[PDB]
Amino acid sequence: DVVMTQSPLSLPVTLGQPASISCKSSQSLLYSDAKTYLNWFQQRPGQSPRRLIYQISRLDPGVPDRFSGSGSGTDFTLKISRVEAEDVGVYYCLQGTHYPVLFGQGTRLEIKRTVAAPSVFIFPPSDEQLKSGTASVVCLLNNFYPREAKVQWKVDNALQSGNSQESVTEQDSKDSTYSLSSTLTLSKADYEKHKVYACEVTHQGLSSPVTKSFNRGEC
Amino acid sequence: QVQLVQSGAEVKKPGASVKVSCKASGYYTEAYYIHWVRQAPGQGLEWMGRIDPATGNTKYAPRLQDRVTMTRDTSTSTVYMELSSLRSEDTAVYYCASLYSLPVYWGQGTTVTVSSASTKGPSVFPLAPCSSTAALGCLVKDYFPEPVTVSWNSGALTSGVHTFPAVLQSSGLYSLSSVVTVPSSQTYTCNVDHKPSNTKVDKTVER
Amino acid sequence: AIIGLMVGGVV
Repeated sequence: DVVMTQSPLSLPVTLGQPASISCKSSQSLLYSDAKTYLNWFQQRPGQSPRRLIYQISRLDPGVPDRFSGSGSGTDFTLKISRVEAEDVGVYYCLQGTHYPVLFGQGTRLEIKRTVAAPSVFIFPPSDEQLKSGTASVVCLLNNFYPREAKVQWKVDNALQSGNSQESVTEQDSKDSTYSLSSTLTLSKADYEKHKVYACEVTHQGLSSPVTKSFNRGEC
Repeated sequence: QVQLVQSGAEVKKPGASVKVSCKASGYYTEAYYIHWVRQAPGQGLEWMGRIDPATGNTKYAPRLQDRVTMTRDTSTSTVYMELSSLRSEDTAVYYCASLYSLPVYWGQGTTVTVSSASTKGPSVFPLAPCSSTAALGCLVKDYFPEPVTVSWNSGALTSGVHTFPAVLQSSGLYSLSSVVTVPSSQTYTCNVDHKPSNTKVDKTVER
Repeated sequence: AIIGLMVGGVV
């Protein structure tokens, strides 16, 4: 099957810089006319996808001049001459020449800023939640960059795994930061057997892990 | 010029089948091939197949051929897509679109959730520190299905607000947190709305 | 009839 290889998968770009995305097919997308059905699509966060370009280089209506397309046969490039915050999202090629129609794997485009270490906050469970059988404890990592971060949960110094879950924001258009939230779930009986609850955070912008904790009972 | 209108949100159980419709209208609706595309959470766009409304002839993505069917009704200029043997990785947004035309005409998206859970409105709990820049928030726990919408102070508070994507718990129920940064420098109420269960909660959080 | 009906593909 024709195979589409988009490159790179993640594209952090300083505001105002140009950027390019590469798409390579396993065979030519030239069809029996002189026409080549390579298209480029964009999806911004929270929106429907839209086509940017059709037939390699032709702009769809509504698409600003900043986007341009090039290449031929098996090799294609999408250029953005000057990156704005409204260009944050995922970009896909789509081959329409050979069965089956096929999207590339996507290139995530984000804005690059200087490395910023998260601020960490820890929240014990509400006494209201406790009145119902479960304890959720929450760690917040606020306003950090780049997106990668690691949260390690400890309960009286036992490292927890398999019982947390986490979630990350879309990039803030203002400061280009991310925030993250992690929740540790315990039964109430387990929650009540232990004293010290900690979340230990590791990130590029921190010389050393930052740890926040509380003592159940002093709360 | 064509306009595509899809059927609404669906909740189905594992193993079952789902049928999504796409009503076409405009001049010569029969001349536009309708495609289906989907986007699972985090995942890339995946092309599922096309139907030619003229003849009813279909082409499918090979990974899905055994499980999906595309059908047409010419009197009602509607096309249908049925995905059988649903598993949880089929939970996603499904679009119909005339991908071949200039411009592409899109449906508005239909959300499909694969799950055994039944509808449940959320419990909302406060996120407050134990004891310059403080933080507080809301834990909107154990609801199903998505979405829930959250705001603070009926919308007057927007600066420093972060509402996170929902996570899906082992129980099949979703959970999310919404946090705000305030100065120590009065009152903060998070407004939570969950239309599938017609639930609305206004939770005031202290400190 | 319809202009630009098949500019995105033939498959």
